Amino acid sequence: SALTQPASVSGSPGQSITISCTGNLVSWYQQHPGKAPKLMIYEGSKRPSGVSNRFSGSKSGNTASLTISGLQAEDEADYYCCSYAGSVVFGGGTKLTVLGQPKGAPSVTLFPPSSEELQANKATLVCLISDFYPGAVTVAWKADSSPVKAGVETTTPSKQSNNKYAASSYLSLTPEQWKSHRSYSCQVTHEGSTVEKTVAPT
Amino acid sequence: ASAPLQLGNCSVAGWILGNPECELLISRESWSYIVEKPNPENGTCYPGHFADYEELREQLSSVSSFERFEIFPKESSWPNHTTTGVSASCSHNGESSFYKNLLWLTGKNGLYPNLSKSYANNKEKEVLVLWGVHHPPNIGDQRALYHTENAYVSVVSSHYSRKFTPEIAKRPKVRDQEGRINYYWTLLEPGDTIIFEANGNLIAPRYAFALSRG
Amino acid sequence: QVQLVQSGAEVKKPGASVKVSCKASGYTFTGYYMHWVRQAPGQGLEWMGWINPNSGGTNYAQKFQGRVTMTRDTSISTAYMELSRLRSDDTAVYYCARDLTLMYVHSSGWERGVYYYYGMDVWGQGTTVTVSGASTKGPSVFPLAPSSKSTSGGTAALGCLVKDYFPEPVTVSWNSGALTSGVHTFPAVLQSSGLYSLSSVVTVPSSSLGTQTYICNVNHKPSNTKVDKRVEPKS
Ligand SMILES: *[C@@H]1O[C@H](CO)[C@@H](O[C@@H]2O[C@H](CO)[C@@H](O[C@@H]3O[C@H](CO)[C@@H](O)[C@H](O)[C@@H]3O)[C@H](O)[C@H]2NC(C)=O)[C@H](O)[C@H]1NC(C)=O
Ligand SMILES: *[C@@H]1O[C@H](CO)[C@@H](O[C@@H]2O[C@H](CO)[C@@H](O)[C@H](O)[C@H]2NC(C)=O)[C@H](O)[C@H]1NC(C)=O
Ligand SMILES: *[C@@H]1O[C@H](CO)[C@@H](O[C@@H]2O[C@H](CO)[C@@H](O)[C@H](O)[C@H]2NC(C)=O)[C@H](O)[C@H]1NC(C)=O
Repeated sequence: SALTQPASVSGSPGQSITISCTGNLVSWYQQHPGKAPKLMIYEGSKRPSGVSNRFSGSKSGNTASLTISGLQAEDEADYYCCSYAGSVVFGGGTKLTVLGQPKGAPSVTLFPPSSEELQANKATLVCLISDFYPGAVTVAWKADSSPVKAGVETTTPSKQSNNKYAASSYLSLTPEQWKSHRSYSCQVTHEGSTVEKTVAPT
Repeated sequence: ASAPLQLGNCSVAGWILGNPECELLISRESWSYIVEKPNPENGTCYPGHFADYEELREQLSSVSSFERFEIFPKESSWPNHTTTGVSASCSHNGESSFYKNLLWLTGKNGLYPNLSKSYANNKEKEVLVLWGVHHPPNIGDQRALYHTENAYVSVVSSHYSRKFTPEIAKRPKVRDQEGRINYYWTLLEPGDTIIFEANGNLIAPRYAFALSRG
Repeated sequence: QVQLVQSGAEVKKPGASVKVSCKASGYTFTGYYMHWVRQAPGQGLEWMGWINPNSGGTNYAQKFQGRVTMTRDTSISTAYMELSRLRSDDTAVYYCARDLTLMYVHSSGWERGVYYYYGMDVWGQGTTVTVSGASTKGPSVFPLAPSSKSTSGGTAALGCLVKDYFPEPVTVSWNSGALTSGVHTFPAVLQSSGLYSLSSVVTVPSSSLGTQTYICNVNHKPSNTKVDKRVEPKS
């Protein structure tokens, strides 16, 4: 029992976007960062009083859709679908970017554990990600071909003076796991393309 | 071969409106006269005036044919209104309920669109139609339920005509209610038509009664 | 002006409990169900449950049943959510939100008589609840050496790792303020342990790696820890 939304969508001002929700009494919420959510659509396609008719909802098969016509920068926000089957279930959310700059790929710097840290009997890998736009990114850590889930800490993207985004991801390891592998990799997916950096016990 | 209609603890009003404590075991079709207590416990469970009450008891007193039928069906008459309204003052087995033969219409999706509903008696018998007019105790309730402060209910038949303008009034609490529903009825001769128009405050007919006074 | 006004920010220790309040104005409190929804930093919304303020009946989300208590006081139009046995990953913003369906008009004795969830149309401003068991602790500081895999077009990135401190903030300077160009000090990360870490990275000409000294100066005033860390190419 869960609804699946795309992680991100982007459009230029004046265009129309559609956000989907795969699973007709779906409701849709808009959330600007740090503010309370706002109900945009309920019962699939009705608008609460005072909500713009640029927002509309539709269904098709097992997919509900929110369409925004005539995009304006104020439409940049996170969008959540919502449904109910005896329990209220939110979709995972879609970050919608209204493009104000060219789409920029992240710069990634990956650092190995220092000499000092390893002789304190610890090991941290540091992946630094900067200057990407839109501010939606996914980080994957590979220990030598294979995924690594335990020990990862990743910040949410943050807006810099550039008005692009930066993030960092840390992988904690024991000195033994660090040296027992050929290499470790930081894998940064942004708009479907990947930047990967790799360090080795070298 | 006609026995009296025994109403138990119920009044004619409670029985004919369908007070949820007033369903008889064997629903009878003809009867000689009505038996009811001097002060029946169960009548108008939502407080209010039952218009021309002794006259209705007279007219229902001898009956050779009696058939309940859904004059305005619940699941098709009111697509744009909320029909499910119940009341704690009309409880049954500890749960809020309502008159079986009426429907409390309220807003839907934040709106109470103007309604107009007609019924033509093709039963080849007289048809007894009952309805009510709600008087909320304050204007906030009027707006929440009906989305208008200028409510009208108009009922027109070929032999009865009345336009109700229900106004707000805070009456003494009776079965926990400060508001009121006033109850009305009319006997539809064959071929006659009744029209309900309202923008709020209508407790609409759901079931009516085709009857022969034999 | 229908409005939900929530209680203020809360700071709790793990194992504690927190009770958030949500006061309704501009409509009749008992007329609508009240939901609670939380949102952890950078995460999505997640339903916690609802209360029916007319009856006091509740429905809790699977994730929180056994741990969450929702109550109300109708005489003051206020809903409450108590969440006990708090963990750091209960740090979140907590929202009360009104169900959009009019269910009761109690002064008229009207009840909808049937409930279905169609959405939440009025929301509180949210309450920040931070859960932390960490004690003040100064950073360990480790150099992030420039390598040939961190050199670019005559420029190289080097830095300092500031690890395991609490609380925020730390301040990082390079060469005691004399180096500011190419400095990028990233926002800190909150580890599961409750301690912070961050990184500061400076881009420098590769040509000065053998001549110029690079030292990051880290200050964490709540612990009065001051570290000066020299960062050199890896020999
Ligand atoms: C059907 O008829 C019965 C019998 O009269 C109704 O039940 C009775 O309701 C009366 C109110 O009219 C109750 O009296 C009051 O009760 C309160 C407690 O809530 C008490 O504090 C007051 O002093 C007052 O006496 C009475 O207890 C109750 N009797 C029984 C046996 O239940 C019932 O409400 C009627 N239902 C409908 C739908 O008309
Ligand atoms: C019909 O009316 C009789 C009264 O004539 C009700 O009986 C009363 O019930 C109450 C509640 O238990 C008692 O306190 C009274 O003493 C009873 N009176 C008598 C005379 O028995 C009876 O409950 C009513 N029936 C229904 C179904 O409500
Ligand atoms: C219930 O509401 C719908 C929508 O408001 C009504 O259908 C509209 O009727 C008008 C006039 O005939 C048309 O111009 C609209 O295009 C209709 N809307 C839709 C969505 O079809 C409908 O008539 C109402 N039903 C009743 C019984 O009043």
